[PDB]
Amino acid sequence: LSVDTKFKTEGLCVDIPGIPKDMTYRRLISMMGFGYPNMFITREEAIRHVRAWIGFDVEGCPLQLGFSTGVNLVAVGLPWNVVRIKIVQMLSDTLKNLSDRVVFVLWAHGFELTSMKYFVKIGPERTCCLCDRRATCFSTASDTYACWHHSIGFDYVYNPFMIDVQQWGFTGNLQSNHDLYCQVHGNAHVASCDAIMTRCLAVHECFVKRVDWTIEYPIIGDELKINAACRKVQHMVVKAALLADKFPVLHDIGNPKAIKCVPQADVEWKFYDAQPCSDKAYKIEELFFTDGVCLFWNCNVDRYPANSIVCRFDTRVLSNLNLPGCDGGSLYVNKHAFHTPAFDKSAFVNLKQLPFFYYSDSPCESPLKSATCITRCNLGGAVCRHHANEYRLYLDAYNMMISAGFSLWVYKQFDTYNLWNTF
Ligand SMILES: O=C(NCc1nc(C2CC2)cs1)c1cc(CNCC2CC2)[nH]n1
Ligand SMILES: [Zn+2]
Ligand SMILES: [Zn+2]
Ligand SMILES: [Zn+2]
Repeated sequence: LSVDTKFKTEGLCVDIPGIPKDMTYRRLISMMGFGYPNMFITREEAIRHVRAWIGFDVEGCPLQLGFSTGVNLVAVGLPWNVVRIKIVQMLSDTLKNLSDRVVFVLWAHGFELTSMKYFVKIGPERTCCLCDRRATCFSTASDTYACWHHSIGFDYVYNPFMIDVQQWGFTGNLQSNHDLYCQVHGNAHVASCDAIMTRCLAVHECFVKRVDWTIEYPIIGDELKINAACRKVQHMVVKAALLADKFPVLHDIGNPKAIKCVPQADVEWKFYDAQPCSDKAYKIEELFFTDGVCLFWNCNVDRYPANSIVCRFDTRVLSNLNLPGCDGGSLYVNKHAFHTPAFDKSAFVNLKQLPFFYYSDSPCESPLKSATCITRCNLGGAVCRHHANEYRLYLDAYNMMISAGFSLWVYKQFDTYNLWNTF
């Protein structure tokens, strides 16, 4: 983002009367008092760094500093020299396991930008004094720099980034634009409410209305183990449903790039294309199947049919992979960014929770007691060691997937008792 790019200033002219209409980022940054070519960034760079987004609003009358973490600080009610210490602590704790930077998302009216100099220092890109991550904070006590992990006691935010949502060409104020898409965040006339709304609207614009599944996001947690667990569980559960109930046809509704998850199964496999719905859940009436079984693997519909196998992401889950989203939805970032419509328990009324089970027909070849280890093994009274090992690996994956937020549902007649006679 060129510092010579033009910045529209109408939003700022109520806090800053007489501000020039003709303004560049270069001159704004100067007016604000200030590897790092611009404090501001493009919508594209911002999207690549969605994990760093912290909505931010400042409201005057002595100022109130609201952030999308729900926090409201008053700077005078306490002086700035303590308020900046709290800001560093809050952002470091919020972001250390998410991103290597902060990106302040704004609906800029002026106070938020003029307040920055009181808690931000800028300069050349640097590295942490105690590790190799880029520096995000600075301390004036020790003249040293630190990342989010090592910033305890540090008092200034260092080389923050920011983006003003009002530059994207909106009509009317923040609430009137946010409420067009979202009924979950209110307008309680505290600064944090605006900050939360600002981020929500930004997420809606970049991930609900606009979608880019080509953007990749760095590994920050159990991504790989989780995705592997999901493939393992998917194969297990679908294979067992075909054996227990012997459906003649399976209707695989969802990703157009889907491959048969149980390739050796007898059934007639029919695919139906539906991209991840990022806004509202698909209506099963538009999508549509009563023959056999329907596989909705992360295909969010509003009411699943009774003859389904379903894996559905639970947006309420607290994890580093799952960011708060728009209108109760969540932004699940695991390699790619998937805004997900809000979890709705009623979608599953025709189904039941799927119980844990492990099923294997593999030879017993290389002490576990479990009623859910479904193997010739246990049928004959004593689980062999190989199936004990596999059982404990599968449980681990299964638990990994559930705790990552996924939930599993199945048709009501599913009964693992029917699998024992496949031995
Ligand atoms: O009164 C708001 N904060 C509370 C505040 N305490 C202070 C003093 C330090 C104690 C200053 S301000 C507030 C007002 C809004 C309005 N946002 C939407 C605009 C109206 C279209 N947001 N927060
Ligand atoms: Zn560090
Ligand atoms: Zn919202
Ligand atoms: Zn065995």
